[PDB]
Amino acid sequence: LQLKLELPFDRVVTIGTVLVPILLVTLVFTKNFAEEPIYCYTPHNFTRDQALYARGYCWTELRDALPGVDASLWPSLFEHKFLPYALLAFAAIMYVPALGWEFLASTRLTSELNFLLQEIDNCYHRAAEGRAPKIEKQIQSKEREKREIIENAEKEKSPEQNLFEKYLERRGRSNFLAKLYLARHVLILLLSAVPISYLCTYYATQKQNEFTCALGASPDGAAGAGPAVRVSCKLPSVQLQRIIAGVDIVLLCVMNLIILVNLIHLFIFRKSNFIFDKLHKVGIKTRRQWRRSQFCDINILAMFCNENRDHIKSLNRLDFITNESDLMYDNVVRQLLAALAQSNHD
Amino acid sequence: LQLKLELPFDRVVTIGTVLVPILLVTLVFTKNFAEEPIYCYTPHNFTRDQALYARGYCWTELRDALPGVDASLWPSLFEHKFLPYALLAFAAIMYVPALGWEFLASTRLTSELNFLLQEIDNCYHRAAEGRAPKIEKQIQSKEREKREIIENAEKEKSPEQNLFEKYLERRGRSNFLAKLYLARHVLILLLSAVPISYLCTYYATQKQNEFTCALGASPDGAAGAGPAVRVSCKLPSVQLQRIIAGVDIVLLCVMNLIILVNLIHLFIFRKSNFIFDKLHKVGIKTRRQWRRSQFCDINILAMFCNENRDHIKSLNRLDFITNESDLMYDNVVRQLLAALAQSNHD
Amino acid sequence: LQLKLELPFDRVVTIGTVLVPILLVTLVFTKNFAEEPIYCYTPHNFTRDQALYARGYCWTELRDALPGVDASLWPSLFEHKFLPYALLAFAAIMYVPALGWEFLASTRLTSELNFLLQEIDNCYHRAAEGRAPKIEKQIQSKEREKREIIENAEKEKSPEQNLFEKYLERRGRSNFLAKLYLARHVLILLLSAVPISYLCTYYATQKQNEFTCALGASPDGAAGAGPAVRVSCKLPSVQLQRIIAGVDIVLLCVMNLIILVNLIHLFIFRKSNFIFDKLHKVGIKTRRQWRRSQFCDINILAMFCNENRDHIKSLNRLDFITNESDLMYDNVVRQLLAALAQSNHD
Amino acid sequence: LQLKLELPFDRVVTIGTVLVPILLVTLVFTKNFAEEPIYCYTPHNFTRDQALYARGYCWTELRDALPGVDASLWPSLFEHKFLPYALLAFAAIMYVPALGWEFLASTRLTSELNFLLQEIDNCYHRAAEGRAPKIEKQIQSKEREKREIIENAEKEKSPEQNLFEKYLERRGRSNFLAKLYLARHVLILLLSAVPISYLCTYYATQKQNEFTCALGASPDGAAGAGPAVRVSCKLPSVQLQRIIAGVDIVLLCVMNLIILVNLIHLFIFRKSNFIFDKLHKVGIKTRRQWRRSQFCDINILAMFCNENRDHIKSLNRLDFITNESDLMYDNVVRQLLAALAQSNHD
Amino acid sequence: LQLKLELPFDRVVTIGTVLVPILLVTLVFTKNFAEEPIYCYTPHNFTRDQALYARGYCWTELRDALPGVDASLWPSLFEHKFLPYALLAFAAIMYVPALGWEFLASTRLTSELNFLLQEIDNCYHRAAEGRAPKIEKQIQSKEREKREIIENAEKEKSPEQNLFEKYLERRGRSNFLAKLYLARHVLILLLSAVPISYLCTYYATQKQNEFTCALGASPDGAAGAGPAVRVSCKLPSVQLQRIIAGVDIVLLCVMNLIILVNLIHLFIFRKSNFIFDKLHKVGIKTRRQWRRSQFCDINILAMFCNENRDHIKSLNRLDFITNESDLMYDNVVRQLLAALAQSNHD
Ligand SMILES: *[C@@H]1O[C@H](CO)[C@@H](O)[C@H](O)[C@H]1NC(C)=O
Ligand SMILES: *[C@@H]1O[C@H](CO)[C@@H](O)[C@H](O)[C@H]1NC(C)=O
Ligand SMILES: *[C@@H]1O[C@H](CO)[C@@H](O)[C@H](O)[C@H]1NC(C)=O
Ligand SMILES: *[C@@H]1O[C@H](CO)[C@@H](O)[C@H](O)[C@H]1NC(C)=O
Ligand SMILES: *[C@@H]1O[C@H](CO)[C@@H](O)[C@H](O)[C@H]1NC(C)=O
Repeated sequence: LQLKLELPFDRVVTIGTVLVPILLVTLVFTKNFAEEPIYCYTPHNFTRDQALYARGYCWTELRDALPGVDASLWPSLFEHKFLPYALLAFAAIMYVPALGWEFLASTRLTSELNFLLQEIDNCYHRAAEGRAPKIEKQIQSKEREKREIIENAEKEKSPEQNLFEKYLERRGRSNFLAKLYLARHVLILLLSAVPISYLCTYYATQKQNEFTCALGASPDGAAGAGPAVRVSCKLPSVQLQRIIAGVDIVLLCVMNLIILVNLIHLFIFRKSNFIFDKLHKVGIKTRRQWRRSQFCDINILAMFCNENRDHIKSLNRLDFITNESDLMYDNVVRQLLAALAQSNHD
Repeated sequence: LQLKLELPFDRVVTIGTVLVPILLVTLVFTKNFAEEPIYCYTPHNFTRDQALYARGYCWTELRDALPGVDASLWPSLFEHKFLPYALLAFAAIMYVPALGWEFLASTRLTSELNFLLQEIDNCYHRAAEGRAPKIEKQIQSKEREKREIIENAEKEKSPEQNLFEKYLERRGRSNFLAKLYLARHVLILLLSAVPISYLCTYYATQKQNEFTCALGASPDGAAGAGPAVRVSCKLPSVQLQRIIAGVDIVLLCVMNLIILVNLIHLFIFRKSNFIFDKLHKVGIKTRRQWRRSQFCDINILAMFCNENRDHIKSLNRLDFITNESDLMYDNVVRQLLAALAQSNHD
Repeated sequence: LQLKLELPFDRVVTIGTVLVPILLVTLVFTKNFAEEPIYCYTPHNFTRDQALYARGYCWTELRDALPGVDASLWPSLFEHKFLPYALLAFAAIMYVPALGWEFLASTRLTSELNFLLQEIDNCYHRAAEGRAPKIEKQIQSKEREKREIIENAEKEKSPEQNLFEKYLERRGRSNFLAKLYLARHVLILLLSAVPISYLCTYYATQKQNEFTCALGASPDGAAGAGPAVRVSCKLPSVQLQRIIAGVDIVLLCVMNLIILVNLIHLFIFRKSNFIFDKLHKVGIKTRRQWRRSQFCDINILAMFCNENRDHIKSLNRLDFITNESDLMYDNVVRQLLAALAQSNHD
Repeated sequence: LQLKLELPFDRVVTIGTVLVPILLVTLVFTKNFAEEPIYCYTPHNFTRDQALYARGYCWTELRDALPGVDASLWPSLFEHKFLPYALLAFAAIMYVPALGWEFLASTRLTSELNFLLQEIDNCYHRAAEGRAPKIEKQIQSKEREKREIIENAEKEKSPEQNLFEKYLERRGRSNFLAKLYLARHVLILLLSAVPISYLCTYYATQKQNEFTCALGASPDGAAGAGPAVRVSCKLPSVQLQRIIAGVDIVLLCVMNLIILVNLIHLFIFRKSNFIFDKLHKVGIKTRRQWRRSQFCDINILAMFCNENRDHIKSLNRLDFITNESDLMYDNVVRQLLAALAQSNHD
Repeated sequence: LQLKLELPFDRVVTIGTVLVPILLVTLVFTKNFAEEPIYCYTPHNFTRDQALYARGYCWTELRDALPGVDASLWPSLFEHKFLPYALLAFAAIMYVPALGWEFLASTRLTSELNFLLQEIDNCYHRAAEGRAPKIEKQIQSKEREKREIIENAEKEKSPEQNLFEKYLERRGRSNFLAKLYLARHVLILLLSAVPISYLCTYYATQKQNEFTCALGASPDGAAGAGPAVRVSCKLPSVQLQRIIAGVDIVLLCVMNLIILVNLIHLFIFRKSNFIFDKLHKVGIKTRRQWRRSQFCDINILAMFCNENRDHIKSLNRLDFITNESDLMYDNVVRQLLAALAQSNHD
């Protein structure tokens, strides 16, 4: 079968950052192509062909005039016509970082997690093996419990246990994957900084519906220049665009806040991770020699393991048999169950 | 199952070189067919049928006139009508080289990599076999370490190790696949040279929206010639085409730069490859007898293997157990683990 | 699984001969149906229904008139209307020969190659068997090498090797499949000879965009004949058709040249084939008794096997272990490897 | 898996007889619906609604008038409107016989060929068994060869060989399947006789493109009858229909000729079939007791087996090992190979 | 896999009774929607909106008028508008009985045929077993043959032979399934009786294309009633509907004739059925105790068995090894083959 590399945070982010804006984009496209581009109040003299020319020129030129001349460069309205493509551009731009992280991390994370799942499976098999002599030691004794636990900790270190210790020690000082994850999310934030600014500058000031274009050719001059006509036009699609702009602004701002909160929780406020607590459940040191640097590789690997917690069978059951992450502090029940489950079968 | 032959770099290149321009092409087609081809300001007399004839003729002829006669050959505008097809032609042309390389390298690379993966699997199985006597030699000894490593290197040459040496020696002087890869990427660059030039010539000079056509027939002469009418027309689709042209120019220029940078890094600045370092991890000579020519077949086979790194199981684990590519310079732990993992099982 | 019979060159030919023209045909259809069939400058008096009748009649009749009567038969323009169907006809005609060859060779080539792949597999298994006693012979000896090779050639002839020799001898004088392949490619060339001629005769002379039709009925005579009106019409789709005609002409001419070059290389300039050299690698006579007639069945079976080179596992490896097609001229390493690989396993 | 019953000649016939006419029919439909039904030169007085009524009535009535009254029954043109449905009817009618033969022969031919393939497999297994003692007999002898072959023919008759003889004798006088095949192909020819005649009558009689209809009601009489107006109409789709009619005529005539030639070759000129020659290859009588009647069931079963030649494995190889259909006339090599292949394995 | 129950004759019937009329109905829909509903010769005064109102009213009312008043109920034409739905209704009604039979017989036929196929398989295995001692008896003897056959017939009764006898005896008097099949076919005929009559009534008398409707409202009265205008209208779709009606009539009448002939052949003229002759082949009584009532269950089960002939392997071969349905009357070959094929294998 296949192993998962997603994580609910990342998929929620990509959904709310790309899928929703794509839906709004297609909705705007449908609304705009269902209606007519522009509505121009052509004079009475205009024939139907001339009126069509006016309604086409005023939608291609799309530049508002002023009562008097008042300028040679008068305000334009091109953004009302260009937005429903800029939204697609923003959707693609904000979808790029997920693809980049996928390309840059697929093989590496696949290999690392493939090794880690087997390593944890063997670690919990070793835990099953090592809990067996504890009951015999306790009966031999029959603080007692404290000294028994201390001597067990001293004398239990297995070869694969040293393998785990060395692996954790080397990973703790190899922040490559944490670097990549932080880079991906910071890149998402920085890219989102662009459309937020653009839309806020578009929702804020450039919200105009009606203008008055000026047609230039004006035939019928009869060897003369001819009268330059001014035609008042109104755009029908500005309202939905101006509403979708605000919707997208709010959505992307909320996504930015969510990303920042998650990063702060993971790299500053977080103290205990998944794998560390899971190992401590069976009983290990978890000393600071591989800690005190929250910007650590295992720190994020914990999240992937938690998502893939059920990709490995054994661990699963061992987690739900007990609680409190003190599996080795009971005298009889929790360890006696494993004793009768495994020791006799051999 | 299937084995991959696509490098992330090549897939990124083909995406950004073909898929994006195809998307822009279909967007331009949608915009052009949603709108109306041309908008002509027909005179007042023109009936609807005559106006339709004018709006069709001026879009078929598509040749701008001048105030006076001033010529018999006056500037044309055929490109504004022809571009959204030349863009498809460029997309297909730039997709050609990938298909050519596929057709010319499928079987050869398939066979070569099928042989290489099995060879490396057997090589690492041999490494597992050969690490076992090293611990026994060390205990027999109990600079010591340096002389032990030297004698091990001298006396460890295995039959399949000689197979590997001969294979590498013969591949180092057979640059066929490197020739083909350089040819493919240089061909992509050369093909990109064409549309870049064309679009830059189109975005640069031939960018105008409004012209004035001259209708020729002019019936209603009543046994006479008739009046040759001049009709001012405006194209609605020039703006989007002129923007997509710039977008494509920038995209393809960036792709060209990426191609050149990758080639320079791979064939000039690169010093160490994947397979060489991987073999040196277990310990081999890696002498210059099969090196000093970066334009080498194994140089790219390294990249193909790296993409297919996880297609071979054993190697994977052996990479993450240790680091520093000095697996055999550790006295106990690294080789003691393998000794207990393999020697006792026999 | 399935076995291939595509031989890249044929697939390239059929692509460039059928698939591309089909794409151009559908592009022309899209352009023609997106536009209007004809644009006619109807007089002022014409109502909308009469103008529609004129624009329909002048596109159904589609025969250009002349200033005066000047004839009862005046030049026509039916090809501008008929081409985008003749192009489909040419595509189908050029696709026919591939289907014919498939129908006529499927079963026979399937059977022949199914026999040949197993036959070569057994041959290389025999080669593995026969290299084993050679090393013992050399050690017994310990020109020596030349006499050893000669005696080995004399005394090594195996039963299945006589099967090989008889099969090759009988195939060398049975040119049925070579006949069929030459017939297929010559038929493709001959069928291409038609569309090239037609399109060149169309791109060359029958190229004009505007004509003047003459409407016949002319009601409103009020018990009289009525005025025969002349209406100037312009076709919008001639330009794209005239460009696609040239594109197809160039493409099919290049395909013809490629076919001719490939045939000349294969049947005249070619001297060594795949199977012959592959057998000589292990060492056989390859005498002219089954050669000197390049128009030979085994000649194209060699290409078919080369395409299917990896459909037989063993051979593959045996090709990449050595080079120079002198596998049995090395004293030790090449045959010592096989000796340790096979002799001990028995 | 599945067994084939397609006999490529039949598939070619059905292709060129049904699929091509269906393609032409859909092409005609596309052309007719893309265009306008009829083009009528309505007078000036007509409004747009009256002009639409005229253009609809003259295409529903579709009956040409004459200058004077000249009749009450004047020539009609209904076939120009009805053909693109008669073509569909002809396509379905000519597809019927294939479906009829399928329904009437599926089970019977399935069972017969399922029995025959196993019978021939067993027959060639017996051939392998029986060639073994021939070498021993020859060595015992060591005309000699002729007497050995004669005595082998006399004494070799095996049980399943008598089974084969009885089966062939009973099939030779049971012409049911040959009857059915001849009936199918003669029925295809007879059904083709209809559309050939109809189209040749249509491609030769109906060539009118233009007529002059007479509208009947003519309101505005103001308590009077009103003027019966005559409107000249032109059909746009007659040209393509008239061309497709000729194309279909030629195609179906060529198919008829191909069918007749194939039947004449199979049932009159044919002398040797597949199964008879294949059995004679190993050596049997093939006497006229089951021959002299070319209209025989086994005659077409031979073609069916030839199409299914590779559906049985053993036979395949046994065909390519030798040639000349004289397998048992070779002294050593051909039979010695089989001896070493089979006799020792037991 | 799946077992077949379609009885291809019933597939032919359902095809020709439902699938063809559905094709004709969709063709009529395509014709009617490609054209316009009605063509009305509106007077000159009518504007375009009033003309549209007239062309819609006269097609909604669809009731022909008369020159004088002549009635308050004048002939209608609703059928010309209602037929292309009545055809769909008839198609569904005709498809109903097949669905009913399937729903009512699926499980029962599944169980019955599942039993019977294995039952016949066991019967033919028993026949293979029982032919073996016959050769021994014949050699013991060495009318002789007649006495041997009669003593075999008396002494060969096996337990499963009595199972066969009892099953046949009990089925012969259980005519439920024959009842169901006859009911299905007679119901198909009776349901066909409706559309045949309706269409023959529609094709016969209700055939007129042109009528003259009378518009009622007639505004512009200026405080007065207004002039009741009469508008001549013509339907364009009557011709194709009238042709399709005749086509359907002929098709369904021919289907009725086929059904009647098949039923008469099956239940009156039929004498020997598949299973009876198949069992008589190996030799059984087939006495009239389970016969003389052609309206019998096994009578129809024979057809399903014949369709499912090849669904049981053994039977197949045993049918074609011999002929004449006298397998046991041959002395040596037919029985010696089975003897040497089975007796030695035990
Ligand atoms: C209108 O038509 C007359 C002749 O028909 C021509 O002289 C005049 O220039 C036309 N006016 C315009 C504005 O084209
Ligand atoms: C105008 O109409 C009259 C008759 O109605 C015709 O003789 C004349 O040719 C028409 N003029 C043109 C320019 O077609
Ligand atoms: C013109 O209209 C009148 C009635 O308005 C009609 O009688 C006459 O036939 C029409 N012209 C022709 C050529 O039919
Ligand atoms: C045309 O209109 C006038 C009044 O508007 C009316 O009297 C006359 O009957 C109308 N024509 C017909 C054919 O009814
Ligand atoms: C025509 O217009 C007048 C006023 O302009 C109005 O009173 C009258 O009702 C109109 N005609 C009809 C038929 O309504």
